[PDB]
Amino acid sequence: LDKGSIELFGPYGLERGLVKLSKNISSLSTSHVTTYALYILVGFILYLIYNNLLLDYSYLLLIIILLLLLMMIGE
Amino acid sequence: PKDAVHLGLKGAAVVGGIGLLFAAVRTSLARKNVGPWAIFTRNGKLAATFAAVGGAYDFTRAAAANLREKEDWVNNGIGGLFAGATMGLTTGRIPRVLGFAALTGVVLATAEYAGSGLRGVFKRDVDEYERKEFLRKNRRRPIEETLAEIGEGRGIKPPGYYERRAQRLKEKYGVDINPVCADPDQ
Amino acid sequence: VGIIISSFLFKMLPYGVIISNKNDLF
Amino acid sequence: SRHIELKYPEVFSHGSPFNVPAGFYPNLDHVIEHYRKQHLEEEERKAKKLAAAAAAA
Amino acid sequence: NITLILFLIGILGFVLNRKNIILMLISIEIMLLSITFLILLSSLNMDDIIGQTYAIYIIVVAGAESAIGLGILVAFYRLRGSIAIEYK
Amino acid sequence: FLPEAMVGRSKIDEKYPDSDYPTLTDKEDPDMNGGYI
Amino acid sequence: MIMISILSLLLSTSVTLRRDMSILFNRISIIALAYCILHDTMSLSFISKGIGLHGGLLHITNLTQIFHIFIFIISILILQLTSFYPRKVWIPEYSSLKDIFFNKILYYRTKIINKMGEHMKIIEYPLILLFVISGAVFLISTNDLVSIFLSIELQSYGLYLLSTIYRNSELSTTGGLIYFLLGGLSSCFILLGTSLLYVNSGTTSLDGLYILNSISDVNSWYKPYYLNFSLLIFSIGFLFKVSAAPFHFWSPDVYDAIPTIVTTFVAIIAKISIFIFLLELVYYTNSNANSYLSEFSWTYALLISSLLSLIIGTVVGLTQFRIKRLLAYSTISHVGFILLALSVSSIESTQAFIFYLIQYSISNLNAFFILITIGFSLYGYVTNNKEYKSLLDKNNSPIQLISQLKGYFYINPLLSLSLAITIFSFVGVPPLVGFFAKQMVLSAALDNGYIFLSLIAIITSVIGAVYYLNVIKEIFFYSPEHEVNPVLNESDSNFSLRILNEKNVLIRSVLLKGRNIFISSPFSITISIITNVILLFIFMNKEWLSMGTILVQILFSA
Amino acid sequence: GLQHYKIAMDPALVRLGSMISNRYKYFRWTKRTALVSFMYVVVVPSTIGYLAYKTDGLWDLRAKRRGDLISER
Amino acid sequence: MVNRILFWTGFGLAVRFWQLGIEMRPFFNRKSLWAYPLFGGVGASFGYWLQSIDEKQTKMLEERKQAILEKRARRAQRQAE
Repeated sequence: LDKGSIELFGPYGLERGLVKLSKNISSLSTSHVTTYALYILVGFILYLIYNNLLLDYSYLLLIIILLLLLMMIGE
Repeated sequence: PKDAVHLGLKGAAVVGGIGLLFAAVRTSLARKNVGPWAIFTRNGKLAATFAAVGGAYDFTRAAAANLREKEDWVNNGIGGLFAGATMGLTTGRIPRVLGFAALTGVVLATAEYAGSGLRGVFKRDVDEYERKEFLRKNRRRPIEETLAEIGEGRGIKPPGYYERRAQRLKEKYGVDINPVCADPDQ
Repeated sequence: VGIIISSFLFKMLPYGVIISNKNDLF
Repeated sequence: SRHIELKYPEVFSHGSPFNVPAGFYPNLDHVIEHYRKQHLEEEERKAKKLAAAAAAA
Repeated sequence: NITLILFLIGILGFVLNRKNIILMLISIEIMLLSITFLILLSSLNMDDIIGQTYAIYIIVVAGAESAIGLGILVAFYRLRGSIAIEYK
Repeated sequence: FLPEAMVGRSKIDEKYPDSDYPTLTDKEDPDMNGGYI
Repeated sequence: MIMISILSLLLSTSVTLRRDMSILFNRISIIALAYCILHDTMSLSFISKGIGLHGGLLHITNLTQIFHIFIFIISILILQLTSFYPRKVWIPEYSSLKDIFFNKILYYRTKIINKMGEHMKIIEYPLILLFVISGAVFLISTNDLVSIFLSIELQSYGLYLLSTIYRNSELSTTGGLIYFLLGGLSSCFILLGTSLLYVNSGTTSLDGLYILNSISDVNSWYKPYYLNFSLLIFSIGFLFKVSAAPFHFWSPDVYDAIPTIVTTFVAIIAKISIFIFLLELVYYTNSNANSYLSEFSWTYALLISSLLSLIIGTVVGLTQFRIKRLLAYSTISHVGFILLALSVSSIESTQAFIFYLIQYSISNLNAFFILITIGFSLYGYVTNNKEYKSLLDKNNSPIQLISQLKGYFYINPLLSLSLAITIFSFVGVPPLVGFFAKQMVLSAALDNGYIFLSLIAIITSVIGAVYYLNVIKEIFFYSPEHEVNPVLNESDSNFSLRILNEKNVLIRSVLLKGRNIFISSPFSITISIITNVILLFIFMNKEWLSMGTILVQILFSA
Repeated sequence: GLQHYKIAMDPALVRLGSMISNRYKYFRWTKRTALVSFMYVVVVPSTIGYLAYKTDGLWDLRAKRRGDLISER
Repeated sequence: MVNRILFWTGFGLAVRFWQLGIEMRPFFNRKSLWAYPLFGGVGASFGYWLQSIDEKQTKMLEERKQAILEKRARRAQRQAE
């Protein structure tokens, strides 16, 4: 428990996974202008999708969790 | 009563449609020529998980509501609970399913009990000055209101605790309460 | 990207322009 | 407040002075009356404050 | 309707372009052109000289942008030596 | 366009290695104590 | 005044190619911005939501004027880096009033003061900065759709030229090029946003659109759907420029690529001007009655952005080893707090939004000053780290790594404590000013039912506090990798300083070493004031907080 | 920073301290180990909590004489 | 206890202290001692200015709080009609 699961389902676990999650989002930062424009256009698309479709907000939350937790998955 | 099987496909089409373009963006950023039909070659799995997570969130969220016929925050927790449990099954690992069902399950309980402002918040439609003034100067409340809240006993022994306690014990154990006279005289 | 933007911005443009995209107006 | 008060109420004096069809411009005499009232009221309000200070001297 | 079609060409010719930065800078020039066209076509429908005035000021700033762009592009080329955008 | 040291993943990988977080199988660490004999 | 100052400075700049004039052209620009302050101070004696100026094209508000003056002070403080030499020589023999005002000190200062440094040799640098201020201030005052577009361009184009003004740096040309290209994409969204407004409404006046919007708030042929989603496209173009996620990717790269004295002004001013402009738009477009229009509010982008800016800003900052990439991700998490206060539109949240923007702009400026000063202090220090030898453009960004700060508390303790207090103020620790800013925005959001975004923000902050603490852990917990320079402190090589009097007559000759070389006073005083404002905010909060109480009362009254 | 007395540091004891210190890094989720974590973190406190809830306000000794009950509910 | 003037006098003294610490120059050097009355005097000058703007801010909120009550008091008056 103490030097065990309590740490794994807690500080050590959050430490290990959050480090990986952020290395992955850093991986998108390739500093190439065409990739960046496509990222801007994608966010432009998704904000239009969210607004005029009158999507329920739960999809947006689920989309973000799904993106964050596929960004957690490597490769 | 809502058509969960009819709803969930609509829930799948919405979320799964988003993963389609994220798949298309992956094909565009590829450094090797694979061809336009590569969208369903390798990127099909990304949209499938977007397709799977979406409708699996909706059917279960709907199917929960049809199970007891009441709309509240918790139904979205169950559907979110399943949608996360679906995310893990792609990876194939029990901790991920539970770690994922926990995360998106709690997220979609919190935003539904609290009303995430992403579609606005409840309109006051009332005097905000009065509401704050009332909640601040209602310093004394009727004894009934607290008794309904905290009950009676555990130090909440109001006037009439003993008269009613004797009756309550009698109706349950069938014993007449009569403390001993405890005195040689009187 | 082509269809989604075009569908969204087709409503943003006004009647003055979307005219002339068997009973025509004159 | 949901009421919008124009930062520029002088937009009521806009419009080309050339090639004007007769009866093209609407008669905005009521708007001028409203703006005159606001100027009179504010100036009246102001004159009733600097005189109270004279009384409180 | 040509306004959307032109605007989509310049947006993808900016984002989907894998050739060089002058074509990047060209595609901005196309997007502004389509927006100016929308403003010019509306202004004729609403009898407004303000829309043509607005159009003329988008031409003057669209040329200012393309001069600042070509100036920055030269600075970058002198040091990098290629204004070709590289994939793989 | 930007240099590899400034935006590169492998440079982050140096500063935050995946090996800094050990992951052993039950074949080598049955007791979860790092292979303690 | 700002326009007379640009034209006058440009006429003097256009008849010289002397690079020695750059320091004096920067000193005159600080004098010019001080006149602008005296003028916008005189204009402050009226109570009004807004007064249309110049044919309706421009407007003035108490909020518009307090913000121009703030931009002018911030600009004076950033302009100091190019106005005074980084280092100095100080002796007790030259330390009295008669000494400073009536004596002179002759010595070889070319190397000690970096007289011929790049920051001291760009003649046009203050001029391009004044144009960005001219564009910033005009945008706060814009009342028309056409005025907005020209003002954001005049602000943006100057930031592209400032990002590229170091023309012999391959790193600045690249940062300049990325910023110009992706900002041009940003402006094409802004132009489309304005263009759809005029096309559906027939008007370029913001005052006319707000009237159409207020009528349409009731509770069949022309439902005003265009206002909310024309404003949405218009809004995305401004979320790029404030570098709110998911339109944030450029700012870590550009800020890391351009020189640090430049990244100070480019990473601070655009936010103040753009956020103030959006504030008036958000107030005058809010449908008090719930309606079909409310379901589609353009302001939900701001909540989506604030949500994303919180997660993205703190998480991606976890594995950043570059100090400028870390400072930019810290900004993306702070603009999430700003966005959250801007999206809840209420008296309490407008007070919170106004307080947060001013305090973060002074705090982020302290962070930049300490960083710039730390890398000018390393002049009498030497290192043997291969990484610190493999860096690029070390003259334009002296400090590029967090590890370069390892053991800085043993080289200069008070400057390290100043950076600790500033960083702890970014975290939100009491009783520092940044805690109070974060608490005011949390209090407003909790009151207005945004309980979920409040929970995101608090969990987000603990994540972001991780990388703030790794910076402090680097300063305090290890030993310096930097050593005193062995020859600058050798007790055998000393330069001669000579003290003369009011009329070219020698008084005393001195022999001086490297321990007689210190930071120049304008930077140590500036860091000292902002540190102490941050430290002692709790004893000095009444006038600053009341200034925001009154501005919100004017904006929400009548 | 100061120096201490001289100690016969035992590498076996020294290395045993290292593993106890660093054991947290090698924990994994297993069929056994989740059951142990589940019993001691969830089930056991849920058992006490259930009993505390189910017997709250139930008894009071204060001055209950002969012929009266300890129970109150 | 916080006098607006005594604090800002004390504030100016601490800027000079923090300056010399950041600059790593000796505190209380004798020929430079004049900077403490000067930094301290400037701080007091600021404190006098703040005191004045504080008087002006009390009035504006005092007027506003009256203006809110009056707006609210006459609103309910028409409701009783």
